[PDB]
Amino acid sequence: PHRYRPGTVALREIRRYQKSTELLIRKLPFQRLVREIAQDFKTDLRFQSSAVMALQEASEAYLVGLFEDTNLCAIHAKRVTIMPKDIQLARRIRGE
Amino acid sequence: KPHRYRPGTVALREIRRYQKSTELLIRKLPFQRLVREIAQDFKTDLRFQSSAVMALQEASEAYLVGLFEDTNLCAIHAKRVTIMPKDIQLARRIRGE
Amino acid sequence: LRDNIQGITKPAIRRLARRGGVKRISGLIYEETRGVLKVFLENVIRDAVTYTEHAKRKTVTAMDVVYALKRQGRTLYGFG
Amino acid sequence: RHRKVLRDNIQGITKPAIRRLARRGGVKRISGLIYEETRGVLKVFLENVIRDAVTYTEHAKRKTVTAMDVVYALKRQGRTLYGFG
Amino acid sequence: RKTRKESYAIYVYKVLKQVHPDTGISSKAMSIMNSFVNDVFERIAGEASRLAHYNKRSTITSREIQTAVRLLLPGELAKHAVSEGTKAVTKYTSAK
Amino acid sequence: RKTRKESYAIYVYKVLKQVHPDTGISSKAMSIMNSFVNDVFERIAGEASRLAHYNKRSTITSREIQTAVRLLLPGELAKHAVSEGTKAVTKYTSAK
Amino acid sequence: TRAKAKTRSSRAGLQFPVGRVHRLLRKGNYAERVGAGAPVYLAAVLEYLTAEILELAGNAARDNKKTRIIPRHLQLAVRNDEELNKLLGRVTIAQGGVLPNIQSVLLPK
Amino acid sequence: TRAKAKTRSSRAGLQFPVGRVHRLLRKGNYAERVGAGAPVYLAAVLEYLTAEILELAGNAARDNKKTRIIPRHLQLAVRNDEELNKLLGRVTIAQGGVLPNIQSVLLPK
Amino acid sequence: TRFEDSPSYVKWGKLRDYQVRGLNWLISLYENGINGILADEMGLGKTLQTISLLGYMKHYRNIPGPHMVLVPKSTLHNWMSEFKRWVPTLRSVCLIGDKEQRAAFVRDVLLPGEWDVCVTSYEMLIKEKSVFKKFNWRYLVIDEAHRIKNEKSKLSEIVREFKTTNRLLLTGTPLQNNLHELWSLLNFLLPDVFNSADDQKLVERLHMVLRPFLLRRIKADVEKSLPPKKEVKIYVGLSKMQREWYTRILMKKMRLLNILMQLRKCCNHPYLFDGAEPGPPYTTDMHLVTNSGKMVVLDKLLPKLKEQGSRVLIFSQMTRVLDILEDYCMWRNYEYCRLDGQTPHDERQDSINAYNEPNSTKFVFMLSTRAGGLGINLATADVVILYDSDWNPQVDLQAMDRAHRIGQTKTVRVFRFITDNTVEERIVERAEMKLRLDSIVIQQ
DNA sequence: ACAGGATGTATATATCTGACACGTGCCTGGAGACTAGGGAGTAATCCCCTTGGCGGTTAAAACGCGGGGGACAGCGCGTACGTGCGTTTAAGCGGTGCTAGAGCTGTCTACGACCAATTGAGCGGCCTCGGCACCGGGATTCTCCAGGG
DNA sequence: CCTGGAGAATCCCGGTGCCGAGGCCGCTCAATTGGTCGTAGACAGCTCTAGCACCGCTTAAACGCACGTACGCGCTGTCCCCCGCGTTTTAACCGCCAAGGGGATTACTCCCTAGTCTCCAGGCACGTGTCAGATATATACATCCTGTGCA
Ligand SMILES: Nc1ncnc2c1ncn2[C@@H]1O[C@H](COP(=O)(O)OP(=O)(O)OP(=O)(O)O)[C@@H](O)[C@H]1O
Repeated sequence: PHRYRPGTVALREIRRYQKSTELLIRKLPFQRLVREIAQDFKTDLRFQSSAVMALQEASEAYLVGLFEDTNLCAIHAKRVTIMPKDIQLARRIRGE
Repeated sequence: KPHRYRPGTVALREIRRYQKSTELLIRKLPFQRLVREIAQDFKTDLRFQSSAVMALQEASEAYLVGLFEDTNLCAIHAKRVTIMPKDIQLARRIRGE
Repeated sequence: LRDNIQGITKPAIRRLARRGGVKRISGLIYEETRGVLKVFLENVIRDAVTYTEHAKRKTVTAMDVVYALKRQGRTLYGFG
Repeated sequence: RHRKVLRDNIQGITKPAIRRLARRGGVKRISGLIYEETRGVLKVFLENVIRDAVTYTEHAKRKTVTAMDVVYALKRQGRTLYGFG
Repeated sequence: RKTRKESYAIYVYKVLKQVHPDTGISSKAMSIMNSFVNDVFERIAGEASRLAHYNKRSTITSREIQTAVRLLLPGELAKHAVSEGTKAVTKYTSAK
Repeated sequence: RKTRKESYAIYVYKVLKQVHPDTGISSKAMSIMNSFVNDVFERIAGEASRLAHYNKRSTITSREIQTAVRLLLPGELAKHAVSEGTKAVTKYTSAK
Repeated sequence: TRAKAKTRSSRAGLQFPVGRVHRLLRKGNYAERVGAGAPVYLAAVLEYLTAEILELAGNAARDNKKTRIIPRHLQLAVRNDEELNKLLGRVTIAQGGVLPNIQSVLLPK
Repeated sequence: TRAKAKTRSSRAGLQFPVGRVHRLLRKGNYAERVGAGAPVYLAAVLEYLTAEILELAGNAARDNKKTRIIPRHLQLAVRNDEELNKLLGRVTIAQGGVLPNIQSVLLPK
Repeated sequence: TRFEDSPSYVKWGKLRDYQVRGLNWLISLYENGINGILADEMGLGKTLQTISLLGYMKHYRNIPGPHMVLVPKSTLHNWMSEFKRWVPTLRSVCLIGDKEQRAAFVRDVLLPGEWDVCVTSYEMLIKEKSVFKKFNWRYLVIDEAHRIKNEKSKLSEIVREFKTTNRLLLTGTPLQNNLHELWSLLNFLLPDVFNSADDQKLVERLHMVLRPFLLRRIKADVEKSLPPKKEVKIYVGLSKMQREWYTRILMKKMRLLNILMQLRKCCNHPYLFDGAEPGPPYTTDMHLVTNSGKMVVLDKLLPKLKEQGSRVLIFSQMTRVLDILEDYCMWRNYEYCRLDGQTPHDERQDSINAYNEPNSTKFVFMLSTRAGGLGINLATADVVILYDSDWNPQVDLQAMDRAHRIGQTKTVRVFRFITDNTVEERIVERAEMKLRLDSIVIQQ
């Protein structure tokens, strides 16, 4: 039975997702997360749909940029796999 | 026979000394000449107040010290002790310059 | 509402990493990503709720979100 | 005939000075190639700041760059400096 | 009818017809362009306001706008934008 | 006789006497404190201005100042500062 | 009597509203007074920047075998020009995506 | 006749210049109108922030045993405090130095 | 009103009537408690008078207390030699060296206080101000008094912070620029008197008020030696390349901030500039001589002086002119002597006397305008050639009368080469304004 | 694994000085008292847009399994950097001389604010149609064994 | 150790529906035109401060050099952890409907803020003296490092 090597499918998916332009998280779970986070600051809030869409867009962009910086860190450390320590170094040099 | 410190103790004491101190480390006249040479590019016949060059020097020292801090963090990330031009470039790339 | 940070599934984090350009992902990445997402979202949502409270509304608007993001330094084009 | 150029002003900032800067940063071992890179980075930073300050001085219709002009340029760049105005 | 909402949309469309005669735009892209125009206006106007305050003056003028353009735009864009603004002011002075 | 300059030095020294009776300040430190007060004033006033423009109002009020403080300060500082400002306005409105 | 109203935009030969920019400057609380040439200068600058970005976006849209400019085309145009990237370095464009780049290490041997 | 002039700072129990703050607000081009309580609120907030930083700096100066405050003490106070570090994260204090820290990997053992 | 003959305590003392009368004048000034200025220009000599004054204060009423002399480093061993020659009774101590040498000297000699006269330089004075202030000073002598001509100067403030019972200023040219610096000198002399800064309003009042506590004689009318000087200003028009260089600089990358300074040394040698020089130093040849008008003038004057005395002089104001002239001297197979701040002090100073020789057959002696000190026994000189004039006529006067020592028994000549349609004409105009002011205020 | 020595460093004391805290005179902006006008508070009404339920479809996530590639530790080397020393250099402090240029006053004028009348430019609403999305089918291309080279 | 088939994956290509982009229309509000006024700012004149260029002397710093030693950097081996794939389960997605909350608008009223005038007291520049900080000097301590016995 035909089987691909470990890394061909990853590169194909990289090309696919860097070509596409749609959101990569499930809308209902993200919406429930937003409502849960909003529960703390004020009780019984209401949201416009565009507000949740904009929040999801900003979250996706932030995570994509962070992962790119993490990949640069991991390549710097002579690796291919990213790690929590890579993410932490990226955040520290960004300014968090 | 003459007393000699091992390679890395004088460096640590210099780290402590210059982290306790506060004065500027670059030399005033070389820095001022550099500033005037750079200003030549944008406009001719420029004068400088004394406070202007000092403010420029303060900003340059702060920027370079922070850059070296981030460089040290990168070098430790690669499990080295020495800093490298690639460490500097990674620091600048992540900071966004 | 509780236990909704787990709705951010591992396949979604993998897709985001693939768009970032990473090929191999460690097992401990996902909890870290959930944490960093929660921190970012909490900052933005707090600022948006402050704007909405000043407006004396009960609905959070796209303009509120955009204003909060502009304050953070992460301007967003498209929604206002 | 005894006349020639003295030096280059970017070499005015020296290896020991860069070493002191690295010591304040917290560095122990320094590669030999770090100094050219640091000179280039410093040149870039000063170029940007001095360009903005010269623009401010030109708008004010002065021929003297002032500490206020430098502070305004630094605030534009996002590097606010306290202690000069 | 409802209230009115100002936009730069018609002017953006006219400029688009100037540059690419046989091309069109979508509503989302027009919203992005409107936001971009508002952002650039805000940056230039705020910089000019700070310049007027620094020089201890009370009028925003073409010199203030030009200095703000030089401060904000990088390199070639600054050069060409200054040229275009000077041309427009010359035409307005002549044809007033 | 040299022209005059407006500084916060007298008030900074009064607050210093209030918080540490037998302690002093130097000229450079006073300049830094002056710059700090100016910067915080700029940030809060600009945030209040933008809030008033967002809500379509022409007057900056204590509500705008409170919201700007909540936006610009991080947490414990914001809470204590809100308490301080509310106390001050209450005392001002008490008989004046 | 009075002549036909000629817009200041047509007087300066601009496609952007000089009078509207003047009103936004007056009611934006930037300064107590606004000069006559400032709206003209600002409208010209805005027109040039818009034309630049729309030209790059149109070329990108043509390369994709389409005739409508979408946020993907806008993002590609912005991120493929260094000066416009520096201008919009902190800006996120909705439904834009990312540039295709894969670091050469990850490419198989 | 006229009543004795009581300063608004005295009325509100502040040691910051409420009238000067009001004049700065009116001449700073922040809006068209300014409320009565806005300068009072702003002066009180400025007083709180100044008092906090001065207390921390005085504690640091006493730790180093100097009865005067210098920019080094100001920087030591601003750092070592998370809230003030967030506030002044992108601010350089002239001749204020750096926090003493050495990475544990460099430490000899 | 004192002894009319030579003192009995001075060895080899051949001081004349003017010197003995000046010593009597200083003695009487001490008696009446007024501190004065000894304004003898060069010839009468003031070091001898000061040494005799101190010897009088010692070998008469018992005040051998702490006395101070401030001299430049260029005259230190000269003053020591004079003290050891004329009056060896005093135990003078010379205070020179780095931190450790200063500490050793002060601890081993100064603190025990076996000394009588302390001789130091201005720089070492500023260095050891604090350790000096503790000693109560009975007599402070400041040579070259124009050094403290400026108030709010560090030397002036420090020397005023000293506690001296008596004071004495030594200067050969009391007036340099204006009346404010002369007022500063008078203020140091007597601070409680000339508290206020202020031909009938000026000149005469200053002469009348200076007469009680100032003395100045003239070498011509006192010595009857030192035959007069014939001064010639030769007007030399700059050649075509010099004119076009002057125009291209005046009308206009290269930094041109100080138009006056940059336009100046251009008439002297337009190739001191950086980046405007011709190609790399392929060789040393006829490039220096031909390309400067002053150079061609001096080069055509030189063979006459060679066929004649050939021991004349060189004077210029720029160290780069000095260096290029050194290179020219070596190219022309001539020999010179060098005096400048860069050359080691103690070893240059004795080198000067060493080079002082009855015969050298080397045809060149090169000096800078301000490098001239207080000694330099160049009695072999005959003409003074001024490449360019300085703002102060007093500096030029010092430069010209440095070679006018008494060792000089033949009339000395002054030659000036002047560039027309340049800044040299104004410089000359200011200089003559200042010189006329000094002459009317002092000599008249 | 300790002794001892040789660096370096923190501490306690004595001197000196220049910057800070205070005082004084003066003046310019803030407070006290009034006016008028429009900006915001308040109530009421409308309608749209958010929430909530509900069922069916199907893609996506969770789960398990096997194997191969990459992380990580260990080892060896040979080189580039830290350390100390003797020599040179130019930075820092002090003086000089000069002048451009920043800063303040006085005067007048031309440019922007303001007001009223007018009109066409832009905005909401509406209809229609071609560009785009989707779909399926066939042609081209990349990847992975396995094998005889 | 290079070719050559298989086999997925991708691209290409024609056809079908749909819905949002582009055009057109009526209406109204914001921009234009014309005239007046009062202040910001342009311009000239004058003052004096601060910047520029240079020299002299001292000395701290920089520079060049030699020596050894940690340290960076390849190489190897182990093994574990992550990837690719098949299967089952779960929940998102989509369409539809109903109901109410709350955002948005309008008219009305009044209260707060701007604008003026008067005058007086806080705050600023200037001058001055004393004390806190800088510096030097000699203890006392702490820390590093190597050498010697005997673990
Ligand atoms: N022993 C002496 N016999 C005669 N005259 C002497 C003697 N010593 C000095 N002089 C006089 O001093 C003049 C110059 O001597 P010298 O160079 O020693 O003076 P100086 O100390 O440099 O003078 P100053 O500084 O006062 O101008 C001589 O021309 C002569 O008149």
